[PDB]
Amino acid sequence: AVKDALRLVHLPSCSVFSNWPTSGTPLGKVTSVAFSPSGGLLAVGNEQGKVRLWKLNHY
Amino acid sequence: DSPVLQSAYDPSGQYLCYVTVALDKQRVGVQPTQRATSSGVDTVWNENFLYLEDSKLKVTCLKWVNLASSDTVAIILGMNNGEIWLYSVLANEVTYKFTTGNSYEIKDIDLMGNQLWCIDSSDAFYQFDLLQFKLLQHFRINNCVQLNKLTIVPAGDSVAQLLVASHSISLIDIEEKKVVMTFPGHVSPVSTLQVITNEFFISGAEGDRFLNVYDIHSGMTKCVLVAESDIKELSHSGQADSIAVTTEDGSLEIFVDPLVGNKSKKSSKKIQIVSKDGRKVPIYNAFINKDLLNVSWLQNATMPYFKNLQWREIPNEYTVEISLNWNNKNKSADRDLHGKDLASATNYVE
Amino acid sequence: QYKLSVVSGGKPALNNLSSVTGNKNIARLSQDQRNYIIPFNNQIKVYSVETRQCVKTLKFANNSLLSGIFLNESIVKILLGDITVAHLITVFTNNGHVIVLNYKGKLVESPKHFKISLADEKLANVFHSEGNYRILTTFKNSLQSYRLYALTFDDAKKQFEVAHQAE
Amino acid sequence: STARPRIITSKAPLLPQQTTPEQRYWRQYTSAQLVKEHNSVTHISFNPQHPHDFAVTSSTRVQIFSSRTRQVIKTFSRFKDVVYSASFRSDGKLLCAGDATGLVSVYDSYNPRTILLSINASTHPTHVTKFHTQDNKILATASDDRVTRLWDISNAYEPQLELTGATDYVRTLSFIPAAPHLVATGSYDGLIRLYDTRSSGSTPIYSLNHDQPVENVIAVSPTQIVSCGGNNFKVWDLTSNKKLYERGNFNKAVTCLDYVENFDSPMQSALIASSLDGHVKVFDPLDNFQVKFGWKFSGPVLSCAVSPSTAQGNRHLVAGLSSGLLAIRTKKKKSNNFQRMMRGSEYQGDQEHIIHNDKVRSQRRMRAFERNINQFKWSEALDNAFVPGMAKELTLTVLQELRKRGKVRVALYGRDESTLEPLLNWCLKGIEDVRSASIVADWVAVVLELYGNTLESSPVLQELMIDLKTKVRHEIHKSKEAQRIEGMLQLLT
Amino acid sequence: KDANASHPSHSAIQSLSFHPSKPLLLTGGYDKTLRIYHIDGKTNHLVTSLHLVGSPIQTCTFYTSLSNQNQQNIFTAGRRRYMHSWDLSQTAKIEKFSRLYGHESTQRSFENFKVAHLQNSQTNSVHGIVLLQGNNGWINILHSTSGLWLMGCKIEGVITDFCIDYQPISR
Amino acid sequence: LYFPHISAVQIFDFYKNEQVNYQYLTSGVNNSMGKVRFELNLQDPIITDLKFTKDGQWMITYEIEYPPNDLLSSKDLTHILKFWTKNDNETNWNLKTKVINPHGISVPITKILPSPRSVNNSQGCLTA
Amino acid sequence: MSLWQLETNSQQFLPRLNGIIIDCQVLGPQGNYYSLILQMTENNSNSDYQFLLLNASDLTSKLS
Amino acid sequence: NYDTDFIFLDIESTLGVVGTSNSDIFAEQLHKL
RNA sequence: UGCGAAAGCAGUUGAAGACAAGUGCUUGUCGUUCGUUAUAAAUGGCCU
Repeated sequence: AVKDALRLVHLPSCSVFSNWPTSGTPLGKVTSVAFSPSGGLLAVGNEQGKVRLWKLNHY
Repeated sequence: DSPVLQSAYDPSGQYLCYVTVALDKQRVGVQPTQRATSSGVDTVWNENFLYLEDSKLKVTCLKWVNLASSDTVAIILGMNNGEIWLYSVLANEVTYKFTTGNSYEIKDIDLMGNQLWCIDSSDAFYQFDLLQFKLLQHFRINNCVQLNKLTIVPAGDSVAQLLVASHSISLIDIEEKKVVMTFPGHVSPVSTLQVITNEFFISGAEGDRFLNVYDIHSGMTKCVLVAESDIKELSHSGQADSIAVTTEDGSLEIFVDPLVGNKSKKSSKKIQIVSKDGRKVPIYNAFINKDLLNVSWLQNATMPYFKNLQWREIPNEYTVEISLNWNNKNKSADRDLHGKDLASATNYVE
Repeated sequence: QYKLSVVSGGKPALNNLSSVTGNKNIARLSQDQRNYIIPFNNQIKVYSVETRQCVKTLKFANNSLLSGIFLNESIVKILLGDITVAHLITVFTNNGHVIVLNYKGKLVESPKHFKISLADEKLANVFHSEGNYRILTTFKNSLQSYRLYALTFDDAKKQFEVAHQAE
Repeated sequence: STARPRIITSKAPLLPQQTTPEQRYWRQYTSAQLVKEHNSVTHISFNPQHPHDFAVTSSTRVQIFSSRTRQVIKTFSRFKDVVYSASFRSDGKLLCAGDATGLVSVYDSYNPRTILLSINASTHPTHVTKFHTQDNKILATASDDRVTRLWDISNAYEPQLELTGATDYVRTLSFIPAAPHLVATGSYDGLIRLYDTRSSGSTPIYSLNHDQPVENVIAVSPTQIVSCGGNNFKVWDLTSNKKLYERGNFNKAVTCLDYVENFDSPMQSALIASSLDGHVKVFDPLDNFQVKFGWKFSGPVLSCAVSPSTAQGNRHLVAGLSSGLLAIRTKKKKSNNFQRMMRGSEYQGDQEHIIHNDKVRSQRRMRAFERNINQFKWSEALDNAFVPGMAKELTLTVLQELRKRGKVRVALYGRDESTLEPLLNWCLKGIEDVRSASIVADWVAVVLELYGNTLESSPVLQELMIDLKTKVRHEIHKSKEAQRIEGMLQLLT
Repeated sequence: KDANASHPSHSAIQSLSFHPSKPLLLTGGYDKTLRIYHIDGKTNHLVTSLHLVGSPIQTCTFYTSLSNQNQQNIFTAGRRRYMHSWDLSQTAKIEKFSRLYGHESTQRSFENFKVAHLQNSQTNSVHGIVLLQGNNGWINILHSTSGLWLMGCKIEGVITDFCIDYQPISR
Repeated sequence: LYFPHISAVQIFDFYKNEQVNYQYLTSGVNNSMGKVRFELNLQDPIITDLKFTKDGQWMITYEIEYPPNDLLSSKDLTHILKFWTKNDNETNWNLKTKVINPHGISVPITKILPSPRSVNNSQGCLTA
Repeated sequence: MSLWQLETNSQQFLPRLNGIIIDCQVLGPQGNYYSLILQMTENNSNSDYQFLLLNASDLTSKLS
Repeated sequence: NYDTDFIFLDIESTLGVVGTSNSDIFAEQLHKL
């Protein structure tokens, strides 16, 4: 519905992450989300047709 | 720009080993260059891959072990961890791992039979023996502040002198453990340091369109070969008979008799690949044996494709044309042009 | 000057027994399911399914053995692989000849010919689940009677032995 | 599996006088407007440029009609005596007109107030004033003085060239395309005189004898010239200087003639010819100038014109009558947030590797009778045959299809007099036609063999048979006669 | 690096899916295109594309048979009464699922679907199933390969979403 | 190789030994429905003759349509002649012209002979 | 060819086949293909058999 | 047939005609894999 | 069924055995035989 409306929730604590996403993170109207089976990559599609890729260094 | 981080033909020029990234992990795969085997069995894609289980781990050096020399085909992999992996392509498992005491990444490796020489980022030489699987000796030569490249001169059946390079090039004697000679190198770090023949080794540097041919004994620049664009790979034929250099812009240049105005020579034949629609397909590696030249390019994302051509008969400027998918109407074998089932009978219409 | 030779094929083969229903089709789909084997009255055609074309043809006339056998006898079944023992097929004919042919290649002029021993029995059908083989045969109100034998290959004698099970 | 075949409509063997592709195009000039003018509309011309308004000369005025509006938009009434021409120049900017006094007036088209040039061509009437097609500056005039002066717009005081040699009134002038030097004039002598303006002129290079007073001469092509005079029009070839074709299909004397080519009709080129008998007919130059269509009007036609090839809109056919009537026939020719949310529909995969199309094209909707047959509703399909406003051909097919399917009794079992009369009503009228006579015979035979008892107890069904017996008996007389005329027709041959 | 930087999409990315094993990413949208990218993190070049004329892509997903690993497939669906399957380069082997076997009334669109693994207990065989959303609380379950209608599930009210959970029993 | 099957032509390639087409060349109940019980007594039109011009760009077909039984018109066979055309690249023959009852009513066409190349450059035929 | 769904007694159809169905069988580990034998009873002189292998997914002739 | 040869059809539906090294070892094993 | 043209011209459609039903007798049937050229009807209609 709105831009930058993406949050990552840690489990089993259920506490939303604070450092990311920020005001400067480009997400747009998030319409698709995908986690890689391995390697900890996060792909986020948006209404503009851009698939932006992030890596979780923990994995 | 190129998904293939590193590539290397085998000495015979029939098998190419390339390293690429899958997600965040590097995978090492071997593919067959020839379209068909000697027996005539049609060549097929090899799905097997060696996956590096750690994201940090990376391959810095790739070197083939000559197929004829050893019973088992194997490829030696230098790793940023500070250890060298001996990889057997058939078993698809790392047979043995040579580890240096330190953790610095291996910059370059070279092999002559049982001899195996490597250099770390700390500029410390090491010697290994494949049959013994032992670290023989390690030493540091003064005035070798950086060492990006190592090549062992092919003298007899033993190693008596090593060619090593930085922005400048040097010759070192193993027994004396001291530099024998120095050559004025490039401004940028040296990228290729192959030895064309005796008393003649070529040298090229990153982001440079010039190749310097030096005399090992005398030390004067015999020639300077000039490419249209920057140089990435280099392959020499016979004994200085021909030299093929893969440019950065995706074109392949062939130097015909570069050892015979005289100071600076330009490439004689230029080869390109362009799809039928019009898109240009870059060339990332090549091989040239006697009169046949093998060109390698990437289709899809990382699938390598190969073609064999006889460069002698090719004109000076030659563009290979390849059918790549573009706006293909998709024809299913069980449908005609109009989408009617083939088995179905045509109806009667007045 | 002139000479006469067959060129084209003929009608697809069928299990021409009135009693059998649901077993009329003899054509088989390979284990990898990449090509379909169809016996004709005079040949055996291997069609690649993904491309819808006849990749291979096995003509009885070309072979000496198949020319002698089929040129009356007809194939009663085709079994993928070879029972005696990757692209072998075992053909069972009504009289009892068992012929081991190969597709995807060049036909061998000496196939592993065999002969099941039948006493006034016309082989009607054969089938298997896992290494075990049973053969149904016809013996003689205008109604045909049937017998069910168990078929095994003995390596020592290299022969097919049939043991009576049902009637 | 195969898609179900569509029911094929019955088509009987072709009868004489079928509709031709040429006829179907010319019937589309349907909308007819009849305007009344003060006197005979002597000349009609079309502007060569968009919007292609056409000017009509009548009495002492010239009127320009808007193509789209089909109504007068400009009027040139400065002329004191009768007018005799309104031809535009090739650019369409100027229109010239002749007068009985002999003065030639050049006005700016669409600006009647301004007069650009006034030429006193002769003291006699100036019937023809036509701009040269290739060259814009030179204007041609032919008068009852029998000299066809070639004027120049810049120099209006003396004619550039003064062609002569005509022994009678010259009322026809034509410029040959691709031959700017050549000029063609036809007089009531019956001679068509061709002149070369490059040379000294004043003497025709050669004359073509038409043998009747020539009413209008038109150059259809660079080498072919068609001239209409007397009761026929003849087409001449200049390279051979002989008439290739001649058509005298007209009754009265042909008066006007116009040629249009490279227009969107099935016929590449057309030749319309007025008759003075009320007929204006179309001829095909590609087929030896054979008649392909014709119209009839109240009275004699003096002028005919058709919209130029590049009309760019609704085409027009205009006929001019001596009574003052003008007949015109015309062939007429969400939110941004939502769009950004749904923005992929326009894409056609121009940049993609593989384009895959499986959508089956939409078939036309099937009619009720076809759906019933497809669903094996034999009795209902019969009912749909006899419904109000059902085409006669479409009624024959469902009857033929049911017979072909072998369902004639199957459709007729569960019926009584209430639902049998619609079939008998059609049979009463269908027996007359040759195409449906055979099908009626079969269907009527079955209902009799299947409803004999019901017929006895139903008086309304009986009466349908009495009149039907009368009609079939009448067909017997018609068929018997056709055998007799056939019999005697064999005697002649 | 952005995945779509190499070959941009002309509409919104309606669905994303990583290949279970291979390093591929699949994109889909109302531009009616299925674009596959080789995600490496530095280049992300385009492996291939497939334009489906008049077939908006509301959702797409990879599928790998749990028994026969060699079997790879891509299922895509939109606001249409049919669904597409792409077996896995001269041509593309595309099949269309458009038959519901008597249950067309419950299903007027394939746009919302998911693919799962069903084990046929009485033979111990495993095969894929395609789950669809019906008009009135209806969930229609099809065979992934043959396309047969296997079973249907009904709930009261308007069905909004569903998901699949696996519970192991034994070896 | 063209085989005139009943109411259809089977186009078969003997060099490859595979069928190339099966086309319906007549009207009738041929694939509209599956005949059952008494409908199975119906006889579809029979293609008695099928011939090609010497050029090969025109196909000539002769057909006999059998009326359904137990009607007034149950004994009057209909004889039809048809001329079809196709370009070489195409695979389906397109009917160009249709003659109903050639030679008169209920009179068969026993023989068909396409013309030689000399006359009308092979665009003629005789029916006997 | 009629596929009777025995759970609900429903049925699906594949009509206008080239001939009457002598024989029918499901051919595949997952029923991928259907094998049919067609007769073409129009030709009384000879029995004309045709073997049809259909793709169960969309019921299109995989091999005729 | 418009050539010299003649084709004939049998009732059996048969149309006859009357007319006038380490590398090699590694190559094999890799294909097997 | 034979011949012929499509119209038509000639000529056939028998015997035994078994079974079921009804009451040794009667009828009807035949995934039974020999010989001669030799009404139907289980509510049951075609996808997307």
